[PDB]
Amino acid sequence: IKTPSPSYLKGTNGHAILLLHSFTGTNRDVKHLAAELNDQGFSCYAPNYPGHGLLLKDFMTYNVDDWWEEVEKAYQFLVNEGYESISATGVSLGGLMTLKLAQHYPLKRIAVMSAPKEKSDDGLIEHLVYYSQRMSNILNLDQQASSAQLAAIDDYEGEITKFQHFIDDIMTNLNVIKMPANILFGGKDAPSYETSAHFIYEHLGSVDKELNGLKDSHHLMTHGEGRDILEENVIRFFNALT
Ligand SMILES: [Ca+2]
Ligand SMILES: [Ca+2]
Ligand SMILES: [Ca+2]
Ligand SMILES: [Ca+2]
Repeated sequence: IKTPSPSYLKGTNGHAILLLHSFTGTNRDVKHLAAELNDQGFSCYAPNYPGHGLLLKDFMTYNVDDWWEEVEKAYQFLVNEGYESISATGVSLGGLMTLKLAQHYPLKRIAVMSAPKEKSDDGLIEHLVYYSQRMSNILNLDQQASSAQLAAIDDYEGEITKFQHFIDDIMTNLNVIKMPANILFGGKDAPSYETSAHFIYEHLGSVDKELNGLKDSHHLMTHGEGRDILEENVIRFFNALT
């Protein structure tokens, strides 16, 4: 069991795209979309947030500051590789990281999928519970371990609060984001994500922005039903760079 390594696809057209995964996901969330973008000429880089891929008790020794530092590091990696054109896309937490990147750096364009405008403590705890169960049926861990993993959740309360403030600080300052933006949500996701997408769209500073609700897409828009429609949309959006 280890955190996956980053994935770097070198392309030919001189433009680079960061691809950022979901909360409790890994960079396998974005593998297919990265591959399809690379087949259109783009260089693609998909980091993995620290702690992601590990058992819950190890996962919770990392926090949103660690995850953001890794995203900063991934941006700098592309700068150091010589790319003058860098763009970003991400799903769920990765969509939040994309928005934050755009507040800090001169990204060329951004595509944001399934970003929330706020998260409750129950909602985030519920993500962590599902993560630990999926992992126990994979790793076929005994019953005793599973329960201890979930009992450590109580000590993460301060880090949940930090994550909530992280979201609030991004959402307060959407007006400083000015480059072209594609805001996407799934019509088979919770209705709060449609409300979030409208909020984000309406508060962005960008003059060149679009809102795309995809009726067949679920929360993890890169996977499952509707994925072909999502990919065509995102690829069309980034191909405007060429
Ligand atoms: Ca293909
Ligand atoms: Ca390829
Ligand atoms: Ca703690
Ligand atoms: Ca609607």
